[PDB]
Amino acid sequence: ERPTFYRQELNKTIWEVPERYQNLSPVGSGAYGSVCAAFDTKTGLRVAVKKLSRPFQSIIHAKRTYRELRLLKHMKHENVIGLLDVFTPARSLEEFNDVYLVTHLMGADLNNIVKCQKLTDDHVQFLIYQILRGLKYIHSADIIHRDLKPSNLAVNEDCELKILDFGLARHTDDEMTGYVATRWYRAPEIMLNWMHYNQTVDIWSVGCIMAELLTGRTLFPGTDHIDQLKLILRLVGTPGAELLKKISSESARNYIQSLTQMPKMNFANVFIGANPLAVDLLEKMLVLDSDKRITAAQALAHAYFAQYHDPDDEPVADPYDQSFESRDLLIDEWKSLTYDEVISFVPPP
Ligand SMILES: CCn1c(=O)c(-c2cc(C(=O)NC3CC3)ccc2C)cc2nnc(-c3c(F)cccc3Cl)n21
Repeated sequence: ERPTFYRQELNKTIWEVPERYQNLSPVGSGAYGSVCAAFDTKTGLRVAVKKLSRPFQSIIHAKRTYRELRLLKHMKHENVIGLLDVFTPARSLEEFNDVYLVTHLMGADLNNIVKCQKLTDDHVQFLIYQILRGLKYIHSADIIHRDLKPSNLAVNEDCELKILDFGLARHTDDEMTGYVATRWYRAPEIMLNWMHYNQTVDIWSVGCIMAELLTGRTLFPGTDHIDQLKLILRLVGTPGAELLKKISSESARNYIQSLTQMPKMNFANVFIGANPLAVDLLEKMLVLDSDKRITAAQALAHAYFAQYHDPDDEPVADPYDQSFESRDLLIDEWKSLTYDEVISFVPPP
């Protein structure tokens, strides 16, 4: 059963959407496409509709279209962005060229709310609790976000939060260059490619966000990769012998050994006037050795979140089958898989 579609010129392309979506209004740019706010008459929600630009122009584009759709289809959690709807105006695979993704529309990102509001300890508690609640779900699906930062955290007027942009990564070298927020939240082991990284990369990012919400200052605003590393090692100390042998890169080790050794600073002296429970948790997130960082599940049970923590209401996901990532296919083959995923989608209740 196919819905009725209507056409409309938005930005500089013709959007063709089911009738249920009304009053479409451009709200900027999303991951690989333009986004319109809309009113979903069927659910009563203000939604975000993303039209993918050129979804199948190359192999890399065709696979990432498939990748984003698979990712969104998998996530069913309050604190994680998920798929309300997905559609194409096409009546067959032969004419199938456009993909539209529909998600919840949270009013703004974390950057926006910090701009307009001065947040209390309770706001911080609630915001970080939701990030960790969502992250536990994401990690339980064996997915690494790897780009957690304020611009990827969608927040509404009620202080409710959803995580965006998980599992895509690959911000270009130039986008990560210099005095840029794109790199400030990144774990040092990923930033300088020290090793095969794990999901505690995201915990480092949470630590950087939490510190910023408490202090009102970027934690590690490096002017480049090396300046940032120096800022990081000043706070958390230089690597010890144990971590050094975990760094698989021989040049990276050689560089680390050249650095003057520094102890970890006293976090209570850095974050003066902060809840001692917040400082304790921050100490456990911002650990240089990624193996020794607190997990999202462990963090949820920390005393800092006592007023929010409910072990019966912190769900996990099914495993996410990522086998397609090692698969090499033609454009038409990625396109066919994407089509199947579009037509097989069953809406949430
Ligand atoms: C326009 C920015 N924005 C979005 O791009 C999305 C969105 C995000 C994703 C997404 O995270 N995809 C990756 C696979 C995880 C997919 C589709 C959409 C429509 C949700 C979303 N919710 N709120 C916003 C939003 C907004 F609408 C205005 C200002 C700031 C923000 Cl964060 N967005």
